[PDB]
Amino acid sequence: TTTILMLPWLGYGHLSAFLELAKSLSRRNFHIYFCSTSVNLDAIKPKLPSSFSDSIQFVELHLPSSPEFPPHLHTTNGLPPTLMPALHQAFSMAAQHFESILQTLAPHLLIYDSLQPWAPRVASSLKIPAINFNTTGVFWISQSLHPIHYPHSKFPFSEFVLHNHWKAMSTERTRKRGEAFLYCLHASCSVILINSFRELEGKYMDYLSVLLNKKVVPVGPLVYEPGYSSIKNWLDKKEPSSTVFVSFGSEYFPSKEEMEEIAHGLEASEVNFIWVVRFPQGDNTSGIEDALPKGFLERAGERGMVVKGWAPQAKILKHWSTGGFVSHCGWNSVMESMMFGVPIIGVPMHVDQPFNAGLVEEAGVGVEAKRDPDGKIQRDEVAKLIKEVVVEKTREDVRKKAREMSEILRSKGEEKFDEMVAEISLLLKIEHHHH
Ligand SMILES: O=c1ccn([C@@H]2O[C@H](COP(=O)(O)OP(=O)(O)O)[C@@H](O)[C@H]2O)c(=O)[nH]1
Repeated sequence: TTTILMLPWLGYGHLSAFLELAKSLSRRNFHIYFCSTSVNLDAIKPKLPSSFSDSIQFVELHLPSSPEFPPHLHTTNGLPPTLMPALHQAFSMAAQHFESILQTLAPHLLIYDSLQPWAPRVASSLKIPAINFNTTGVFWISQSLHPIHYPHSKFPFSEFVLHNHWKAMSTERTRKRGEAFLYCLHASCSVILINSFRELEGKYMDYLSVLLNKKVVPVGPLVYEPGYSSIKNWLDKKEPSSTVFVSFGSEYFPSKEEMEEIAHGLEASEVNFIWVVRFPQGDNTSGIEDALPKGFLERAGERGMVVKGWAPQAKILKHWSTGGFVSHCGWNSVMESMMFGVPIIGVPMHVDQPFNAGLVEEAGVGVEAKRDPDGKIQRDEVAKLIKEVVVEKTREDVRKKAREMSEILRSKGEEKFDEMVAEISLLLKIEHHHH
């Protein structure tokens, strides 16, 4: 009877976190309208068990479409990076359709992502309470917000240093992007929901709450648990905790030079590895052999397996043969790895990833391969950390911390959603009176 419409950003990681949050709300007797573009809805539907179909319904949001930018491209999943400005612009142009959806479905609440300032504005115009749900962690946000208030002060609560490669990478344009992101958090009604847990980020959540003067409510970690037959057969031939899964997420394509450093690091380590290699949608002129160093797979032999396009990440991470994760440190991948007790070898690429890698290093559940002074990935770093964490297991402290973190995360049940449910109930009761 109480209805919530959820509007994630058009990225697969965002959709996935929103879907897990929808399931938690469905278990609390809420009816959910899950709204996204058709290509995103098609990608996420196989991850919703049929038992949830009655409670969780998918609603198609239409973006402007053209032969140059057709609906199969209305996602960041595999999108050429140069189309990201168009995708953001097209999403802002879906506001009129979103208003029509809200008028037709009249949901009691809207949960929106941090990439859409228009969404709380449409909701306010229709007198629908709106709450911001952030699918990422809080460490990077608190780090980004701290210099605004304290320009001459070190970030407290952490010894993390951002490498110059990221510190270096239109000024007015960057400021506007940050203002739009912060507005989504600031505009939220009463509370901000965050995909995080206090044991990992409690101090940072509290600091963010003070800076924004807004209550921050953790609802994490939100981890989904479900070509695998072939992969499992190969993993079954390996020793326990001997293989590393290599993945850079659904939105990033490493350059040839980056792939060269990763490949040589894997080769030098002598580890078993499963590596997902992807090419942007529309690129039928590119191939695995082209993107990888000459003879690398032939040298690896039985030790190496390359998976084209997409892999069952959760199932691989849960396999007894998996001992490490070479990851770009996307938040969903970090949370999954922590839940499954797999140590992370960090190869962050951009946006929040460097911060996530630093948090993983600070927790002690993983290690970060450092970039060189010119900002390049180093094959020697990758080889050294794989050798220490998976092949020789000289870093027993990291393996122990990863197991302890997994034990903590596995111990949490539906109680983690109690604070969000109580805040939703209070907000709806207050708004009921006002309108
Ligand atoms: O081959 C792949 C690559 C990624 N994922 C899933 O894609 C999501 C990636 O989210 P993340 O936040 O880690 O990074 P992003 O793709 O947003 O950069 C995670 O749930 C991964 O488990 C997967 O299932 N198979």
